[PDB]
Amino acid sequence: WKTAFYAVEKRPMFFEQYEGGSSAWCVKYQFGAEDGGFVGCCEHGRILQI
Amino acid sequence: WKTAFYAVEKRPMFFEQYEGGSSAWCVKYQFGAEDGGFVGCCEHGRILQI
Amino acid sequence: MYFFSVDPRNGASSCCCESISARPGEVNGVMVSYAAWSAPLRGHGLTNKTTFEIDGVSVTPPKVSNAFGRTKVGVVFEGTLSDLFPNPEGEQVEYEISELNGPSNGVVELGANGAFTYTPGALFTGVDRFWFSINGNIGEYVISVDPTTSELPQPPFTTPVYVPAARRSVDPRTHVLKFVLGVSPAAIPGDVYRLTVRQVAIDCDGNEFVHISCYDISIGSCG
Amino acid sequence: MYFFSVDPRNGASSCCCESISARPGEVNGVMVSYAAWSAPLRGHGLTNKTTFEIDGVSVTPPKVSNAFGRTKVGVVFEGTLSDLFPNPEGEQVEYEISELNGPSNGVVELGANGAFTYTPGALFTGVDRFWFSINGNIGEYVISVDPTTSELPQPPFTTPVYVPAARRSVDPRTHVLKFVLGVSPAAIPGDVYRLTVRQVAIDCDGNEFVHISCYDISIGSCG
Amino acid sequence: PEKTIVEPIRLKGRRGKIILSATPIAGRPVVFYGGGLGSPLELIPRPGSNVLFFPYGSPDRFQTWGDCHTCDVESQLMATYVTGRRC
Amino acid sequence: MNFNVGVDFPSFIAWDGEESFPVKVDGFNQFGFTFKTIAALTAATTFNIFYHEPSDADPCVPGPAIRVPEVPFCDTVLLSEDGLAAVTLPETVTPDSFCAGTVPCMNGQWISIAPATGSETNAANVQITVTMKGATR
Repeated sequence: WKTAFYAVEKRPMFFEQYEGGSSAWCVKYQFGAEDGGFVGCCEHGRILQI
Repeated sequence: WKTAFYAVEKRPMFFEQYEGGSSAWCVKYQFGAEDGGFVGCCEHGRILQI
Repeated sequence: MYFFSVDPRNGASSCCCESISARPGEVNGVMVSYAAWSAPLRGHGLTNKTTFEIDGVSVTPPKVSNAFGRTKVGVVFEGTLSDLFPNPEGEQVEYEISELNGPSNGVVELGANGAFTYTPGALFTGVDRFWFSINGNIGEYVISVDPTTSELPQPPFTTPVYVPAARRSVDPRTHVLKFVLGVSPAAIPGDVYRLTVRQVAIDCDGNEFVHISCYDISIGSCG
Repeated sequence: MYFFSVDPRNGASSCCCESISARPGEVNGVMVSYAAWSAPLRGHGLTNKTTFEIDGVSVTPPKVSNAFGRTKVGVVFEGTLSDLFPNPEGEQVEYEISELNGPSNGVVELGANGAFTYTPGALFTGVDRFWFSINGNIGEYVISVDPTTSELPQPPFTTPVYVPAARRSVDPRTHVLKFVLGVSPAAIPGDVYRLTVRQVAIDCDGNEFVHISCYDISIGSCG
Repeated sequence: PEKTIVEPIRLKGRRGKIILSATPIAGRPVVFYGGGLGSPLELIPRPGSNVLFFPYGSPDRFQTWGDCHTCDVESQLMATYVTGRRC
Repeated sequence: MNFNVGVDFPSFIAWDGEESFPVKVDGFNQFGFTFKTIAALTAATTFNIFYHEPSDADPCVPGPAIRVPEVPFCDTVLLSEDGLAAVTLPETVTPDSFCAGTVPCMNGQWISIAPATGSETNAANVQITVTMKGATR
């Protein structure tokens, strides 16, 4: 697995008070993160079926 | 009066800019407060009327 | 939105009144700019004491008559729709309830032959209208649901062309008058009405400067 | 996606209603921009109190008749197709089930002589329709699959031209009305229908400004 | 001839030069209103020309500090007069 | 050891399935509904919410029935096309389970529920009651 599939991480989770859309009586939060993944060489793995 | 009507206080007035809603022409403030009152034993107390 | 700049009465600058076109069913808004006449009369501007009057110069009296009924809250109301259309010739009657002008707080089950029932909405007390149409002739039927105690008054059977009770406003800072001009769905295309406007100014001390103008409403179909 | 900018009711700028071309089968979208009429009426924009009405000015009544059947879940349903084509003259009946307008949650196989079998998909209850074609003439055959418990009600036999139940919308920021316009597969080319729209704006205090317009939908084949 | 005009004015200059587009007749006081002026005010034009000098001393200023229905921007100043000739 | 939970959160009938009732909410400060069905429904039913005002003839009898406006918080996107609050019991609510809800802002002295048009023959199979909270006087 260390070479048959790679995980890509760009920006971890983050939270921030979304200034705008939030008033003096109601808060609007906004969270997010950015990441992806792909396969390495898929001649390194295998699968079992019926 | 010190036993006929009570006045409850929570927070004095507050003023805040409203970032968001200010469309670069119209700088906007909001203001707020919270308070209240009620009548306790309304036997102490009379009203003289025509 | 219509806009008329009034003549300033200086002895300077086909028919007399200005032209207002209308369509049966619309409710539009008019603006008048008294600035040219009120600005020289430097005082306290305009005052909300305008007066309207509507007269008919071509009517073509209505074929089908209007009617009125009553019912208590929650109770269904049945009635006839045939004794309102005296027909001169002998022909058939294709009664119809215009969907665009149905009731506003109930449902009407139009029977086959000038019969209908009116189920008022749950917990509703007021007046409710719907505009039938017999053989193309349009007339309104007013139903007043009462709150089960005594009664409500009898509403005044809205005219073909009307100006609502209080939706007028006059801006003393720019000398501009606004009002609403509504046209019943029972207006007949081709007919012409006349609206005369009496607007009052005021001097610094509290006297009056009256001003009268007129407008010719022409009921046209398709705008 | 048609786009009409409605007349602004300012006393300024062949037939009356604008035109809309439609093809049997399509389901298109329409935009209407009331900006020129409601923007000067400074209020709260539009409201979702619009009403539509569809009337026919040319129909060419259909040749084949429709039919409604009923069945429970899982149980195969059988029906004929020969008692639905009233032929005043004698002619052969080239039955055909269009692959495009087939059933949605089932499957039907056409017989050689006015026969067909609707075997619904397993574990499916609801209403399912499919459009047959008797000798070029098109109709519909509506079947309901009941969950074997009691019974199901009657569906309303979709009209040639319809506006869907609740897919309208409005954006008061730009004064735009959006609605959907769908044509049945049985609409006959060459006909013309008329669509009327009553849009109601609103002032600052909750009163109403009404506005009525019309559109001429002409059912034409090949766009 | 003898036309009457109501038109907005966009002030120009540190001395307040107003240019009218129609040359008021001869001696009829052209009247300025709106634009914060508490009351309409009249001024005589120079014969044949269309340049006026706005009195720097302003009569009134009906400002409206604090409002969120129009952001109390301003009502623009207009002017009203008659132009063209008589006969 | 159960308490006389009646006082300190009493409750009244607001829709017995055949006719509505106005319930007074002046003496209390917070309140809510508890829907409950008696038999399986056939489609989504919708009720309208109404508030009354003290009648001019007598201040202890409700006047006419006005309809309570609608208040969005932030998340609301549907907006119910009318700006007039209303509840809707969803389909597939088996008649051994209750559902609770209330309006975010009262106004007036009374509150009422009635079935909206279209769903007047299913509401005969539902029950709606109101329970209040602490008494202001």
